[PDB]
Amino acid sequence: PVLFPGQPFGQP
Amino acid sequence: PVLFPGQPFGQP
Amino acid sequence: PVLFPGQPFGQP
Amino acid sequence: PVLFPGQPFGQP
Amino acid sequence: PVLFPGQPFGQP
Amino acid sequence: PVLFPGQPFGQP
Amino acid sequence: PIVQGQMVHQAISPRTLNAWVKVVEEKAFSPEVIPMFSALSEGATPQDLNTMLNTVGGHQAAMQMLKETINEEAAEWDRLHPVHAGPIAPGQMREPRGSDIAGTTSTLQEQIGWMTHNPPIPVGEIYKRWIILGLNKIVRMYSPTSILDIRQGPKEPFRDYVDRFYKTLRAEQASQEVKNWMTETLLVQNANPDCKTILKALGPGATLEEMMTACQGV
Amino acid sequence: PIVQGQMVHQAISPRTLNAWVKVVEEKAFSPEVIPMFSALSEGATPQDLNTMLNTVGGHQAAMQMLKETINEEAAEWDRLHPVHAGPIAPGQMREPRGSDIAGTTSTLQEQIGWMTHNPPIPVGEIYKRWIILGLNKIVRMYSPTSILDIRQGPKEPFRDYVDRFYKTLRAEQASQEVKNWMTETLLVQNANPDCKTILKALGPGATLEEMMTACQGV
Amino acid sequence: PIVQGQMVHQAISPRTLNAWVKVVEEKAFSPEVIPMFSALSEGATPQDLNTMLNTVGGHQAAMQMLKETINEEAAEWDRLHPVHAGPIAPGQMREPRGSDIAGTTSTLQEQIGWMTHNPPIPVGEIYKRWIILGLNKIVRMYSPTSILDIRQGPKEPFRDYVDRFYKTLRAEQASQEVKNWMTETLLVQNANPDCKTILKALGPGATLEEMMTACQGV
Amino acid sequence: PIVQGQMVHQAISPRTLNAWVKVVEEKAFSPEVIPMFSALSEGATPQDLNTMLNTVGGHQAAMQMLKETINEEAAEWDRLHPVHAGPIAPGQMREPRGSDIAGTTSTLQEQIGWMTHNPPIPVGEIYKRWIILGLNKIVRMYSPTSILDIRQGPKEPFRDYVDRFYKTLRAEQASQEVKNWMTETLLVQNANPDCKTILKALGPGATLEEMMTACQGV
Amino acid sequence: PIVQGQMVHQAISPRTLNAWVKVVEEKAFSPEVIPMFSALSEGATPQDLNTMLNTVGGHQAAMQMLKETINEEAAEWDRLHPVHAGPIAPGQMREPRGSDIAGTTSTLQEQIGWMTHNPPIPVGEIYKRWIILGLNKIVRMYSPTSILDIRQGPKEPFRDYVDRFYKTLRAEQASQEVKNWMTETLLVQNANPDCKTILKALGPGATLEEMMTACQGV
Amino acid sequence: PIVQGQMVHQAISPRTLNAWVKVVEEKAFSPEVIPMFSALSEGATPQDLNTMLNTVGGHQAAMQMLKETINEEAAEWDRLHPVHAGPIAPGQMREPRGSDIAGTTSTLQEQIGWMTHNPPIPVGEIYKRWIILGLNKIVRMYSPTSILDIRQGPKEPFRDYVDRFYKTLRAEQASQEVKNWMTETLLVQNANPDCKTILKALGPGATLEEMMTACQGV
Ligand SMILES: [Cl-]
Ligand SMILES: [Cl-]
Ligand SMILES: [Cl-]
Ligand SMILES: [Cl-]
Ligand SMILES: [Cl-]
Ligand SMILES: [Cl-]
Ligand SMILES: [Cl-]
Ligand SMILES: [Cl-]
Ligand SMILES: [Cl-]
Ligand SMILES: [Cl-]
Ligand SMILES: [Cl-]
Ligand SMILES: [Cl-]
Ligand SMILES: [Cl-]
Ligand SMILES: [Cl-]
Ligand SMILES: [Cl-]
Ligand SMILES: [Cl-]
Ligand SMILES: [Cl-]
Ligand SMILES: [Cl-]
Ligand SMILES: [Cl-]
Ligand SMILES: [Cl-]
Ligand SMILES: [Cl-]
Ligand SMILES: [Cl-]
Ligand SMILES: [Cl-]
Ligand SMILES: [Cl-]
Repeated sequence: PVLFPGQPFGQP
Repeated sequence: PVLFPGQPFGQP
Repeated sequence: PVLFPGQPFGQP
Repeated sequence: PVLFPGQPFGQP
Repeated sequence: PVLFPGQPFGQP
Repeated sequence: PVLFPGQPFGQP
Repeated sequence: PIVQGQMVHQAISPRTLNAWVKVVEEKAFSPEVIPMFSALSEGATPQDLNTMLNTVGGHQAAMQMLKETINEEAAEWDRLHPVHAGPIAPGQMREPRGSDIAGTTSTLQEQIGWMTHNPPIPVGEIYKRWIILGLNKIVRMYSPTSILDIRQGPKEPFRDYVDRFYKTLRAEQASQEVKNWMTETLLVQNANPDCKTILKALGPGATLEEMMTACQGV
Repeated sequence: PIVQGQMVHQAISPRTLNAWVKVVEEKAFSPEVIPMFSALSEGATPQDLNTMLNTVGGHQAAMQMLKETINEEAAEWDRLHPVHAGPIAPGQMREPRGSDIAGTTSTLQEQIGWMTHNPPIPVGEIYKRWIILGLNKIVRMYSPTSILDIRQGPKEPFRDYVDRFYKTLRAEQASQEVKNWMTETLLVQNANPDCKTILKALGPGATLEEMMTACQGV
Repeated sequence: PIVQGQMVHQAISPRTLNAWVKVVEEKAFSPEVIPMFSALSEGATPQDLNTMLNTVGGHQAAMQMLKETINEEAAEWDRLHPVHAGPIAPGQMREPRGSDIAGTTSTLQEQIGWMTHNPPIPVGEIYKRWIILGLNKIVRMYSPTSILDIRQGPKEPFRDYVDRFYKTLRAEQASQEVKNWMTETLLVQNANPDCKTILKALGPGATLEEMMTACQGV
Repeated sequence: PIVQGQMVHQAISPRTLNAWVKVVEEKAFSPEVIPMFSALSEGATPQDLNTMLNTVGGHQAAMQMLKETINEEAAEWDRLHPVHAGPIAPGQMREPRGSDIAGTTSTLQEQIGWMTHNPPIPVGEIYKRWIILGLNKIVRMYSPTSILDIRQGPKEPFRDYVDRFYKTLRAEQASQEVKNWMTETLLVQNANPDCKTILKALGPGATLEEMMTACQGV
Repeated sequence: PIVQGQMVHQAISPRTLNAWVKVVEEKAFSPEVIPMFSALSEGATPQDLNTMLNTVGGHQAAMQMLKETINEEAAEWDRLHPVHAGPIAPGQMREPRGSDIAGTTSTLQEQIGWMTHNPPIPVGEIYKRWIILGLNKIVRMYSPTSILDIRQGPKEPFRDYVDRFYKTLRAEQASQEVKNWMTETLLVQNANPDCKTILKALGPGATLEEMMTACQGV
Repeated sequence: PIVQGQMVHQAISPRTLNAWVKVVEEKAFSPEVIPMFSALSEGATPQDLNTMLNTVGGHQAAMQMLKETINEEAAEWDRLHPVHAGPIAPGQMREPRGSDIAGTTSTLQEQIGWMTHNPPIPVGEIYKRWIILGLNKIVRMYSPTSILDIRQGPKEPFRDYVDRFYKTLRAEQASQEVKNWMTETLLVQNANPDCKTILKALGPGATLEEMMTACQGV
């Protein structure tokens, strides 16, 4: 996965 | 004439 | 036809 | 005189 | 003095 | 310390 | 749009979009919306025009009519510009089809390629022509009144009556000559008696300024 | 417009259009609208001026009068600039007709060609002259008052009376000398007695500052 | 974004951000939000798109759905673009992974490096494709109505009914052909009797303009 | 205006005009209007200054007074710069008359020619000097109060009284030395007794900060 | 900030400042304030970031906490980057200390010197990292709720409940894996029975779209 | 201001002026006005700073105090920079006096000459230093409260009390060490008993975050 819940867009 | 009633400005 | 109902403008 | 009553500013 | 009362800022 | 209470940010 | 000595490409600004959206929301399909549109899309590419048309919220019937008009124009263009057989040479670029002019089958770089060519293939102004034609049909169709029904009230100032008259005339579905006839006939024909007698006394060779000065007192 | 060392062309901005539209809606045909217009169209091309004139909603009688004035100006220009016979050489460019100056029979690139020439053929400033003349006639025609009717009230401060006076004078239909006479005659002629006696005591060689300082107490 | 002859990089402006935020707050997830977004992010980098998506206050369920859609797209991209073994040569640059396209594992200078390459690796437009797909799914999911339920009222003008119809159709989850069928069937099928008889009398080969002109009187 | 290494000419922006108009409408002829004007017309040409002065709606008495002041300044300039006999050489340019400095008998290109010369003939800053002088006379004439009448109330905080004092002093018609005397005399002379005794106890060599700190408790 | 092929320095614009101030006043310390900040300070120098932080009116406790966080980060940086003995060569430039990164002991030209170097010493993005960390701690500390307390109401639509859930989760103080666990556990764990049974029936391998579509009717 | 590789001069924009004026009218002499000012005058010349100071309507007492402070600074500068005898060589430029730094005896081109020199004579940042010092004295003088009087209410949340504390501390007239002592002493000294006992239990080596987390429940 590249995006995760509760995490900002474009964050490592 | 160059301009005419009911016709837009700068129209051929 | 180039444009279609319910479809955006400029869509393939 | 250069400016005159009732006349715009910078008018000949 | 360089500035004076009632006189604008930066005035000779 | 680099920042101090009551002092602006980026002040020497 | 693309502005000038070499041409440079820039996207549509936030306040051009906001301006267009607010113009549509406030004034809907009034005649003066057509210049504003053309004013907000000078030098624009098909992608910019499709951007302005897609940002319209509501009024989906009118947008559909505009779609159909663009379909007619593009089909006619393809009829007038027949296809040709072969691969495009490295130096050259294909000629735009009706689908490329509307930005459907063409990328932004291809549209920039057509508009930057020497001689220029102005796809944006052609697409703009089709769009403005459709907008003309929408404005003329959504006009509530007719030029034949504009009559001066008994106590209405001549200025107001002329304002109504040319307001309705601007949205009329008529050629230039037909509008000349409407002006030279119905205006004095549908004026109130007190002023109508004066305008008849002036003669058909009078200017609008002399007519409004003549009926100012009454 | 086109701004400067080579000239560069740019379309009219969204907030120039919005500014012009809001000025027309708020102030209609007040004198100060004429500078604002000229301020919003500096260096503009005929296409930009026609854009500003077409974006006017309502006031269609005044727009028609402006059309007729532009017709007179263009006809006179064609009279003064006769046609010539022959095809245009590759290096040269034709001289603009009255229809080209109004942007009717000329493209944007041709107008840029006339304005960028050395010597420049300033079609935009000429068309601007015709338009501003028509706007002068519209402003002077839609003035409700006359310079002869401005009289100072018995308990009106001199400042207010002078404000009304020159307010009406700015919209008057009179040459420079006629306005000089109106100022040197009607102003002191139509003042209230208490102040009129003082202004008569000053003499016709007094400045407006000395007149308003003189009648400040009364 | 990055605008054009060499490309130049600039951050997203304050009023592009403000525009996007106010569009989300006012219109939430209406169809026309998708063009506006694409209008506010033309030529943008993954960092700019993530900036626009992160500035959304509330609507966190929809943002999560968008995250999942982007996950699907990036995973598919990695499937289609397999990894390769070795260190990158000094002159060359690696190919972007699914995490680099979303701006997670890539810096701004690397994204500029991919977009400025010849041939360009348009990571911003790819990421924009994934985002716009997710926005399509969010808009279609948050549509309250169905195309099957739009029926003309007995005393509703035909214009309003068509407006509702295409308003609902624009948000429908259907391919192009399915929307063609919905238009050619349900529109006349769900019209009120007085107008439905006229539209049936026109025939299936009629334009929308002729249909709305036909039912204007009723 | 014209901004900088070569100089480049640009017309006055829409929001500079709007700013100036709104400043005139809101604050009329307050002292701080003079800097704002000078702030909105930095590097401006005579055409830009005349544009700003012509866009003033109302206040026609003050505008007339400004006209007369500019007449005095231009006449004096012509007295100090006598005419010379002969045609202008191809390389050179004539020296500006008083009518050219006001933009009446000079085109925009001639003003740009004078301001771009080396050495520069700053016609815009000269005309700006005349205009600002006239604005000084208008502000000083429309001041309702006098510096002699400002007296501290019995229960008025010292801060407010000083605010009124220098507010009136800024609009006074007095040279620098006269304002120095007014400050060193009337301020402590017209203070209320409780604070006046303290200020007398400080001595004439005290700063305003020490005076306001001294009378803060009372 | 400094934007791009050579880099060029420009101060922070008036509307970037106004935007930041109004964002702080309206939304205080909501999560979406952090992107906006980062959006308003892209390419910015330490002086620009300190400008944005100093323009905050009120909220002085949070600003103090941010100061302390920046102190920790700068101290750690100095630990990791030891001082070196000697004068700086004419061609070279010293390495930035923790006080130079915060803009305290460094001028604007030195920061531009570090950011323009090849390889760049990105002091602005480092300082931005410290600031954004402090803002994370402030946002997480000023969160009123906990992720454990979010429970779906009996008659609350599933969309609203998910909105609350991820709204609280975005401000939580938890690593990526902990948030994955919270999502995969508490969301279905704290749903209302009618929908909770359906979500349990779907299985832990379901998307959020399928969950919200499943509980749309209930 | 003058922005960057050669420096280019531009006047202060209309919205920088409007921003500054509205900041003064709304917030008067709050601490955060000082950064905003410095933010609105980055790279500015003495003429721009005097423009911003002259556009202040009202608050003439504070403006007078600022004048006196600038007088002190300029006098000290002249003491530290003695005059020298002789005419300026053609290649060189004189060193700025205290009157030249304030823009009184220097033109705009001379200030640009000092700021563009290599090495630069930063007259604008020096004048900015004097102005900002005067603004510090005005802000500290117009502070209504004292740091000694800030005490936590019995039912006041700790967050609010700390906000008041540092709000008053930011405007205090104290050096860095004195503010360190005020923070490490009065904050815990003037807290309410319930929280004061906890803060005493933490110890003087605790962060503000741990103190506010500790007293969050109470
Ligand atoms: Cl974020
Ligand atoms: Cl039109
Ligand atoms: Cl769309
Ligand atoms: Cl005028
Ligand atoms: Cl001033
Ligand atoms: Cl500060
Ligand atoms: Cl009717
Ligand atoms: Cl009338
Ligand atoms: Cl009507
Ligand atoms: Cl009257
Ligand atoms: Cl009076
Ligand atoms: Cl009147
Ligand atoms: Cl329904
Ligand atoms: Cl209908
Ligand atoms: Cl509906
Ligand atoms: Cl009084
Ligand atoms: Cl006081
Ligand atoms: Cl007073
Ligand atoms: Cl809860
Ligand atoms: Cl739901
Ligand atoms: Cl909640
Ligand atoms: Cl207190
Ligand atoms: Cl608390
Ligand atoms: Cl307090």
